Amino acid sequence: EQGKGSHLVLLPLPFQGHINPMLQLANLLHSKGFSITIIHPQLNSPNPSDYPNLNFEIIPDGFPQRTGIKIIELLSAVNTNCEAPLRECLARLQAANPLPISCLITDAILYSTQTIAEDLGLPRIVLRTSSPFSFLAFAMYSHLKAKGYLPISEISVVELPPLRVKDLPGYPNTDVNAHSQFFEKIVNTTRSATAVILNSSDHLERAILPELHREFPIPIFFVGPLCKSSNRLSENEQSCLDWLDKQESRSVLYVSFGSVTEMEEADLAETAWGLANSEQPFLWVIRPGLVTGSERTWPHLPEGFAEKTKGKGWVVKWAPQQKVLVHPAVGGFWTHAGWNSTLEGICSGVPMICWPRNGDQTVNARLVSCSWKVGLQLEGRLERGEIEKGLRKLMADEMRERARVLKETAELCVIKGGSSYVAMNKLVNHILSL
Ligand SMILES: O=c1ccn([C@@H]2O[C@H](COP(=O)(O)OP(=O)(O)O)[C@@H](O)[C@H]2O)c(=O)[nH]1
Repeated sequence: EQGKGSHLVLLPLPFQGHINPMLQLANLLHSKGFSITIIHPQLNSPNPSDYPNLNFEIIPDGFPQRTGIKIIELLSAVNTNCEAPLRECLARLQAANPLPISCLITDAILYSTQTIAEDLGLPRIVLRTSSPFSFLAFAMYSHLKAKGYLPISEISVVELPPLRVKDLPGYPNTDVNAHSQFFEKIVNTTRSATAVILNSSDHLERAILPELHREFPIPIFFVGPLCKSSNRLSENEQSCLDWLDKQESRSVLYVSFGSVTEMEEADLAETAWGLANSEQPFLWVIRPGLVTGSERTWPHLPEGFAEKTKGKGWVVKWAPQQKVLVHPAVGGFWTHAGWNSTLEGICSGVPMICWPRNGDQTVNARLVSCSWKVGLQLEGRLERGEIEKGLRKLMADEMRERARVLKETAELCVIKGGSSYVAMNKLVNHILSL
């Protein structure tokens, strides 16, 4: 097997939407014959028992922490508090097995791994877990400031169709200058690696593919969708599947806003009443930590909601999302348009309604609704009226046919001969050549 005898160390950023593709990549590479060490902070640490073919080294992260505000601060804090323990753990790993790490594969957001890799003389490959389209925005961010797109709504960003100003990637309560600093750091430490892995396919990116290559001085591998590649479900996850088994085919709206976005009580109430008033069956994930600054207890739902929706809805703290999405009862997906959830909806043929919040979410949601046209976007603060219109519109009536095509195209790119199967074999060769 091609990689046997080659030790790769993969470094995810410690949140689920980053851990998940890094470890899909990990399992894929292990199946190509590599030995895989994951190094991870204790923060949101994955379960080793779900990845029995991977070796796990857990490091102290020196920290709770809010994930929906002050995002540049949090992400700089993750880099900083983990850096010294990472350095010492990598050095101990080399010393403790002089019998050698071939490569470091690092989340693009962990820009601290560049200095670490240079000091250890190790080659780096950067994994970008956001949408490849969003990279184009990050790369030309100061140019978008130049042309007066930023700061600040529906004006077409002509350089980046179909994006509007309001779709450009950003973080709450954050100035253009802070955005330019941060994005330029991630862009630079991606461009300084030996290669960049993108979690998408040649076909999904066809409209921008030439442009993408030109924004990187280094080779690019389109190995996704990586989700197309556990050992025990929690109580909340297993109830998801048992409840769906009772529901009519394609009748369920699955609702989940990822692992890190946040809401206040009032937005959650509008969600809830919009959901209830739409009268659609729904599986709603309200993760611990979604709702901030409230004084009420999980699931923070308005009084009367459970009563009005008994029989129609199921509320949980976590869902086995990928199994939920291929489940025959699931007919739509209200997402925040995180890239993993976008891909997972595409791979499952499930039309989506998008309420993006920050980062590439706003890019992805516009792509879902305008470019791939496999779903719709809620524009805006959530308001129950507009939400119910969106949910009834999603679950009624074509979009499904385009979603079916996209799904089939994703199946074909990952099998033998597919562009992503090819691209992963070139990646393996790039790794072996280092
Ligand atoms: O109840 C949930 C919610 C999310 N996810 C997974 O968490 C990840 C979230 O990544 P995404 O890019 O969608 O958003 P992020 O969480 O990074 O904002 C995806 O792989 C989802 O399948 C899950 O397994 N269960």
